[PDB]
Amino acid sequence: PFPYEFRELNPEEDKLVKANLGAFPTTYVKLGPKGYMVYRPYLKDAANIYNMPLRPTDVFVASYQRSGTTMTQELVWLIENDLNFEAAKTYMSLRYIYLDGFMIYDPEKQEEYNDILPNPENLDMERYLGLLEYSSRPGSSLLAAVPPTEKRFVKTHLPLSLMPPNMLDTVKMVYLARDPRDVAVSSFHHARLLYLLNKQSNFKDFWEMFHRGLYTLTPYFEHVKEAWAKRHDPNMLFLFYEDYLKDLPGCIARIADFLGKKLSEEQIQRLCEHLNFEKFKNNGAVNMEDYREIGILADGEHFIRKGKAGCWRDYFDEEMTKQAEKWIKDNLKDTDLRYPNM
Ligand SMILES: Nc1ncnc2c1ncn2[C@@H]1O[C@H](COP(=O)(O)O)[C@@H](OP(=O)(O)O)[C@H]1O
Ligand SMILES: CC1=C(/C=C/C(C)=C/C=C/C(C)=C/CO)C(C)(C)CCC1
Ligand SMILES: [Ca+2]
Ligand SMILES: [Hg+2]
Ligand SMILES: [Hg+2]
Ligand SMILES: [Hg+2]
Repeated sequence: PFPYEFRELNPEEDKLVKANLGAFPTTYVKLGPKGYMVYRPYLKDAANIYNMPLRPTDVFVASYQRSGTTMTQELVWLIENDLNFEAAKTYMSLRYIYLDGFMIYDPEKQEEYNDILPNPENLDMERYLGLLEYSSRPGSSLLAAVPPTEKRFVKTHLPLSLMPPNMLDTVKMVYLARDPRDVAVSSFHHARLLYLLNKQSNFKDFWEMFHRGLYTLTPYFEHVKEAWAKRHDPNMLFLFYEDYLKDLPGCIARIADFLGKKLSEEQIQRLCEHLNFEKFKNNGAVNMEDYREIGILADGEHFIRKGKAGCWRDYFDEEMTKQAEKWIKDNLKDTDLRYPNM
């Protein structure tokens, strides 16, 4: 029984959002006592996702967006599949079901989406429309459709409270967290990539929205805390994006043990080299560049962008920096949550 009610954004909230994301067709609504920002179309499948039947062989990769999900998905898939790199050449989007991907699309507004493009005429309509149709399918139906004899790999940015309670009694999950400031910068660019932001909007406007819990799937800390509280569970592996950059081999090992898979030092070094930023970046199976031919990606933006930690310093001025510290200190008060890089 779905125990959550949703509410429209009040004038003040709606004002800050409609000033940065207004041009984009899909709208938001606050969900649950924590007021998680979810695209309106989410509500048609929220209860189903809360009650989604789960299987013991299911493996989830969850995170607040732009925290290292893609890397993790690749590592997790190769490790669960005997490091069959050849097979890993298929599109990541075909190897994983994006549970909450559908929500960004509202069929009722199909005509309004191509208008966010500089040249709506240069679209590969056949693929564009095929994209809209798949996205019209609730996430739960996608999972349910996968045959039992096929291991299900699920990607999601949904906080644990919107998914089946005790889901961890059945499935394994790897949750990624990353310094909120770099997440904001990466989320800013990602919004630019898909034409989600008003062109006349800048990063500071994006930051105001993001740290105030007015961007997609925030409040950021409530999302992280829910997973952090469950890190003790044997079926949960909480990792930090920063650690991937400090010692990927060590991280690869942690993920292998968690998945009950043993790897030789050679196998690990091979996985590490496979995730080298430049190689990974030009890896068409994961860089989503297959969508550029369609016309829905903005020039000068990429799914796999920089790959560094600490670049937020190039985007936050003195004030923003101070504002961010207060926000982080307040949310880390009375909790053992700590970020490796901070
Ligand atoms: N092999 C890799 N090594 C390091 N960072 C990587 C990577 N592949 C992707 N990333 C980074 O991970 C972030 C994407 O997160 P997610 O997959 O959850 O959406 C991006 O951050 P940046 O925008 O800072 O570059 C992206 O460039
Ligand atoms: C279907 C569709 C769109 C494309 C969405 C895409 C390509 C989403 C993939 C997102 C990822 C991979 C990031 C989260 O992890 C856009 C927004 C153009 C507008 C309308 C309908
Ligand atoms: Ca139109
Ligand atoms: Hg590590
Ligand atoms: Hg390496
Ligand atoms: Hg930098």
